[PDB]
Amino acid sequence: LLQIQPHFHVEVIEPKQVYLLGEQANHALTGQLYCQILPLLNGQYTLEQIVEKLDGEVPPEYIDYVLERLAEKGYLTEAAPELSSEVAAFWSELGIAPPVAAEALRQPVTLTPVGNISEVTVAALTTALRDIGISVQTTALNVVLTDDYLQPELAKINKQALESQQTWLLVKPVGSVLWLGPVFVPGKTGCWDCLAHRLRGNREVEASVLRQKQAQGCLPTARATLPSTLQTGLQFAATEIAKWIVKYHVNATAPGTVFFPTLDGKIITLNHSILDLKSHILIKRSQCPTCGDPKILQHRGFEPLKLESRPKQGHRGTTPEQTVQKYQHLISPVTGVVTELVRITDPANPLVHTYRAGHGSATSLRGLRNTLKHKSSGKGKTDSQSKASGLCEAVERYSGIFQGDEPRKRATLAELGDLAIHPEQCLCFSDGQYANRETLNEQATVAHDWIPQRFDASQAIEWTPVWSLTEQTHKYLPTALCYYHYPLPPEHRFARGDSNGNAAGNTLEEAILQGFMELVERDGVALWWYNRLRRPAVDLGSFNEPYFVQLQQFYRENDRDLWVLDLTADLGIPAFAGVSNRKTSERLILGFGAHLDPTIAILRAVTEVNQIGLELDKVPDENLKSDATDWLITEKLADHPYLLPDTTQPLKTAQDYPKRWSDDIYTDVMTCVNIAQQAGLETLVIDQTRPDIGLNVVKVTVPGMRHFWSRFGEGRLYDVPVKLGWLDEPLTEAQMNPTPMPF
Amino acid sequence: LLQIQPHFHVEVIEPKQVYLLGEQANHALTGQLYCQILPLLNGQYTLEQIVEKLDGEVPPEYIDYVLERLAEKGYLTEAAPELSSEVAAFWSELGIAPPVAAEALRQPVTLTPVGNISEVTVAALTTALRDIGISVQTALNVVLTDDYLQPELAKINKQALESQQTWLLVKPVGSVLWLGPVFVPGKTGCWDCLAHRLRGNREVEASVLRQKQAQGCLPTARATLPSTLQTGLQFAATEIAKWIVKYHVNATAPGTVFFPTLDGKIITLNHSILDLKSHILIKRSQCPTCGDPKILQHRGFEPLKLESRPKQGHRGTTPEQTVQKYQHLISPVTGVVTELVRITDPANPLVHTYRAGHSFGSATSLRGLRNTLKHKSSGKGKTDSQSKASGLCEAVERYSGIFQGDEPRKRATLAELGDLAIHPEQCLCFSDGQYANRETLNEQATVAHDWIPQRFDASQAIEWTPVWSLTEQTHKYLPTALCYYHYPLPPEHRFARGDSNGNAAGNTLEEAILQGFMELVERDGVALWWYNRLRRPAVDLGSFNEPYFVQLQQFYRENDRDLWVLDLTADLGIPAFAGVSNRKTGSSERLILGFGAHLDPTIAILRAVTEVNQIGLELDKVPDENLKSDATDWLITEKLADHPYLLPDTTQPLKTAQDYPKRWSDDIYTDVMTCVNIAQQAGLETLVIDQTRPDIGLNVVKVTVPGMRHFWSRFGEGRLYDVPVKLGWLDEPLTEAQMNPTPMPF
Amino acid sequence: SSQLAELSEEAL
Amino acid sequence: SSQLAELSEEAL
Ligand SMILES: Nc1ncnc2c1ncn2[C@@H]1O[C@H](COP(=O)(O)O)[C@@H](O)[C@H]1O
Ligand SMILES: Nc1ncnc2c1ncn2[C@@H]1O[C@H](COP(=O)(O)O)[C@@H](O)[C@H]1O
Ligand SMILES: [Ca+2]
Ligand SMILES: [Ca+2]
Ligand SMILES: [Ca+2]
Ligand SMILES: [Ca+2]
Ligand SMILES: [Zn+2]
Ligand SMILES: [Zn+2]
Repeated sequence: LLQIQPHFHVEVIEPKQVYLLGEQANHALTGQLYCQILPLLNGQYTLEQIVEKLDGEVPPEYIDYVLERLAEKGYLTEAAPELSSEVAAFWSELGIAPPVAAEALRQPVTLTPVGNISEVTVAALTTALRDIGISVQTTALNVVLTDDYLQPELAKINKQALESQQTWLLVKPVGSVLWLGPVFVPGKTGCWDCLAHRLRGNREVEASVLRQKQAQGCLPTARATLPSTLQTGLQFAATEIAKWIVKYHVNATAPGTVFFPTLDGKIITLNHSILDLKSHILIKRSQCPTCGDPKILQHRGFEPLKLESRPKQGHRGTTPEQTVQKYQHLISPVTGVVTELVRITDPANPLVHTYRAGHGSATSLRGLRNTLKHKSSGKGKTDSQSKASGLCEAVERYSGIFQGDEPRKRATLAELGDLAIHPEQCLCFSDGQYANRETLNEQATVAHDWIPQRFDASQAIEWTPVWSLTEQTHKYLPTALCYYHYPLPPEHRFARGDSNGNAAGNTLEEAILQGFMELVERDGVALWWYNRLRRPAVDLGSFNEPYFVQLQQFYRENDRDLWVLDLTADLGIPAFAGVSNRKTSERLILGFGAHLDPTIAILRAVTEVNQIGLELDKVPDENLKSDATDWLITEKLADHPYLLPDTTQPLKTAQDYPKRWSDDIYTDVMTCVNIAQQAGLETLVIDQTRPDIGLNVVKVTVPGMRHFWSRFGEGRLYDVPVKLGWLDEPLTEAQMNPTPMPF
Repeated sequence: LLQIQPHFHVEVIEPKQVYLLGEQANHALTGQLYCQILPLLNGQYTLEQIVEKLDGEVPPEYIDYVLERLAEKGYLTEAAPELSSEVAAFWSELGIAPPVAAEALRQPVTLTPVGNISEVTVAALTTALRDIGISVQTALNVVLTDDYLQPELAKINKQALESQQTWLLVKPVGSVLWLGPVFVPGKTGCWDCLAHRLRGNREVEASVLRQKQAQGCLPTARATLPSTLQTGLQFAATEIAKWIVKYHVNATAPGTVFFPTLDGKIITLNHSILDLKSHILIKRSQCPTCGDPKILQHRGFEPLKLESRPKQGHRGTTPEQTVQKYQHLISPVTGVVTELVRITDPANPLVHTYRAGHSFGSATSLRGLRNTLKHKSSGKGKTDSQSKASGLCEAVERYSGIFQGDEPRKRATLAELGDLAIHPEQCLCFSDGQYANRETLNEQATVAHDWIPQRFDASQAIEWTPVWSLTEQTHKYLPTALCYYHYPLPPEHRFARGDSNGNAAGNTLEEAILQGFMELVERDGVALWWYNRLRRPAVDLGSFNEPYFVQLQQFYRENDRDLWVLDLTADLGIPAFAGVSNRKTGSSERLILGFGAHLDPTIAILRAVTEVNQIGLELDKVPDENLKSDATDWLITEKLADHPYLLPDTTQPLKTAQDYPKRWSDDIYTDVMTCVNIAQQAGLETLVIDQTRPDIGLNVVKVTVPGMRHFWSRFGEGRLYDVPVKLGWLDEPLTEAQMNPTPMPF
Repeated sequence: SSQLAELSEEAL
Repeated sequence: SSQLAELSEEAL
């Protein structure tokens, strides 16, 4: 039996047109013969029965040419008597012949309940499937129903499925948010552990409560269920099960040729409370310990660091808008690493662009409220550059969190000898600080200035291999520094990982450059702030960029002033600090930039000032809950002369900063490493890049360079200001700035 | 009796802390007394019972202070026995106490099918609703249809407005579920306010429906798995329950609960590809059924009233602020803009381009239908945000100008009106010889823009629309056919088709009138240049304090292209330019043109070269056979050797930044009044018709300065001949015969 | 042949 | 009292 595709309403307009009307597409047939034939391509009639309806009206040769012409064009298929007109219409709209869909639906399916899923609920799905021609067996697809995607049984199931080469589906039809998908195809899509890795990091409250509870497998919250939401989710499931059953059957007949989407490597969340559907992507983790090989990172840490030439087009290899498109898939509260990415830019203001990214273990409510506050901020001259900044800083953080597969080996400092680097070279805490450790921390405003316990060199700790660009060989730092949140014994907490010298980039050498510049940025500020030096302001008109002059004008209309000091030190790399107060609480803000190109450095500073200041500024002062609040409410520019420019010195200009960058990022990195080599500094890098993430992330460490946190150990903090003549004689530890750098 | 919010899962960290874990929210409680008490607040106990279990452990007076404090902050509830634990959880997670939620669901509901909806199907929804505790028979009437344009829905809508009945609309059949809106007579749009928009976005179905008249709606909801049907019906049941309830709880603890419903919203769930979009319904002020259709009529005959608008770059507000304010107009269902897409390779920061899907008119033939649908809008710009605003606002400009039938009109013959009326030939400027060979010319015409209408018959009383004359500060009259798109004229008197010439949108009327005036200046300047084939001087782009020009030049050079800018500034003296680009390599040169005019020559050149960008790059990757743009024959066949008036005049010097004097100001309004005086001493009247639509908000006008010229092949006596002579460009005027035989392709 | 030749099909 | 003073509730 023959028919035009069922999903089309056939409309014949007598002269020479016949319109094929679908719900999602429309077509048009022109030619008088179509008007005669198509009223009889409804599914009732055989090719043969047609003729008596029009023998002597049309010869059969003309008819065969029409059918063969309609057939190879994609409008003609044969009826399937097993399916209703409405069921057939559904599969034809997805481009699947009714007879094909019919033989595809014979394929049975298995259901497996897990968690606290009722036996009745399972029957309801069997029922929903039964009504659409799908039978259940007591296979090609194993559907798993759960009330939480971290139910520990799912591990065993996932393992068996991997060994069994079984395709399975996960669903959660209970609770206010239906979870639907993914379809796990072992060897093509990620495993459940690939998904679970992300879900554990994205549920910090539930994770800590487990830590607080165990210190004395998961926690189910899917209690909010209507009869309608449950049914909505089962039926929704049954429809996507059917779509996967068909897809599979056709790809055995002829791989490809089916281009409608299924939940393979995809998770759908439908929120019933607020009403929103979101599609999440599941990346197969190449270093997954279950479906993958988790030894990638351990190898790579010990392999030489291969760097090559990278062309350039503001000092990055590719646009920011590109970067976001290709790493957008990481923005997801389920499968993702960044929760959300939000503009706080008032679109009435084209100058100010700030994004807020979304974001951690804790063993107490106090420690827990500190987590969740942590969130990355996007800063830039352009909304697009700001958007990339916000997104990448979030991934910069995650990629550095210690997962347990990082490159290390256990040994004492003595065994390694010359290749190992004592952590006190990186931290630079003073013997005084270490001695009064317990008191100094109790009496500390913010926890950035946490003084760790002294390193004990008798102990065999885990050391990470790090690549020395200067010496072109592998050195070693304690793993506790090279990664965030590395767990150390309570008797020997000698370090916490810090964000200093950490950076991302579209390429490895892109990141190292920024990572190095992040180090220069901090070292400079430390010398200015803790010695309390007087520095010259920068003439922002001398620079060709007009953004500076327009931005200053903006701040003026908004009850503020703005100036930029020079912090460039013995390395001679353009460093700057932007400063701004309210001329009507003064609320002083600081921002810091460092780069070979001073115009970028000024820019880095000023944009960072906008990020911090103005967003806090619209809020009234008594309500503020930020970390650096006390400094914004109480402190005054009169009590900090080192913040305003030394009128005695001449204003800096564009001509006072020579150019040392090039057309290649790699070359600039080779320049930066030699600038540090003359200062007697070694440059070290660790590749923190996660394969499942893709975006390059490194930690650059140049031991001896100063952090702007209160670390008053002997070194460049006393010596460099003398070396350059900013001071006639070195300051003392007692003399250093007792007010910590508040940002 | 007593329990803690059922949706919360309780976990006690025994010394001090108690966590309340939820599906969407997590709360934490501190206090040794909470750890002692909360275990007993699971619905297993009454306040009378609690005290005895911890009698001698926690005072009775102390419990109340705790239970009081749990009430003020709403963590504490009393159990509703008419509800199950799972249901109570659903509403308590929405901030709704169980006993209140039970009272809400008592409000009854009626179901009414319409169209082909099965009586079986209705019963399925009834069963779904009862399962969640909603009785059926008021507070809500629910309507189940297969098509939102079923004629029967017209009559249901008018009773609801008379009865002030709040009702809901649903379409569960088909491969795309429609759900909503909830019409609230007086607070939201009516069905007709919605139906007006649906009729526009269904171009092929609307053009098929009339075409049948060569000899209500069409049902196209045939694809339905019994699961998608049940998926949609069950999903409806939830939203019905959420509406019933919120109406009850927003009066009984007003404030408190704030979650979205379907009032004025339509939800589309595409079962096939799996995509859920929300669509805002706007209440039309001019709606014939629930509003006043005499709004535009009254406004059109009232004096145009302008005011000062300082500038922030010659608009009053930023593009992103403009885009924000009008995003909701982007909906294939409820909106005017079907889609808005960035077609630009983000590898290139300089080139931006947007494609705004436009609904436009209706056709009565398969040949005419495909001319529509080809009708799309496009966004051009130096930046992304401005390229976006451009695409959006061009689409809305187009819609606004379409003749809805509520436009300010009146019947009269040209004689009854006097010198207040304006003969259409003043605007159209078709030559005597063109009218004479209409039929022949129109048939053997390469393009649809070249269409020569029948002569206007002054003896026929036509519809005239009032227009405001800025020069003369009074009303005049153009025939309505000129003022709006797709005005229906009798077959024996089709003297005009409404064109796009002078149409402009903007955040304010003065902003819009200004841009519209500049559209006329450019089409005029192009016309003079193109048809007289005048050799024009190029512009030295470097003399302007703008790097984007030289940056763009270099970019084109790397991509097998050159780029230059001809000056077309004519007798009005307003800077106007023509961007010209061509390919160096290939069988095709692919000449492309971009035009622009503005008081600020920088902006004027921007407008031109970004028009060259939007057309340019998108055709080049596309090979010759694949090309099916209107200017297709032009891009393959035509070489720069055939049109030497495209490349600049080596004889004249390069125009620089110093050559275009400043006549703009700090006020948009001043710039409008400046332009109208420029037209004045060129002996021209400036007319404005405000096409702005209340439902749209964005201002749209059509500026008309009769006698000014256009892109299109129209060779009447006027500025096309004389202005080149008045400027010294020609020593004597050309004849109609020596005009450019090749039409303006773009 | 005329009846057969004019048969055109296209999408909208 | 101290048992009544330390009573605290918050969202995270
Ligand atoms: N366009 C971009 N491409 C790649 N990484 C970026 C980009 N913009 C910023 N980042 C990274 O985002 C983080 C924050 O940047 P910034 O806010 O400029 O310090 C740093 O690790 C940068 O390297
Ligand atoms: N930022 C904006 N605000 C309001 N209208 C705009 C804006 N940008 C462009 N338009 C309008 O969009 C239409 C097309 O712009 P264009 O492509 O620049 O000719 C014109 O009616 C403009 O007035
Ligand atoms: Ca950083
Ligand atoms: Ca920074
Ligand atoms: Ca326009
Ligand atoms: Ca244009
Ligand atoms: Zn895995
Ligand atoms: Zn209405």
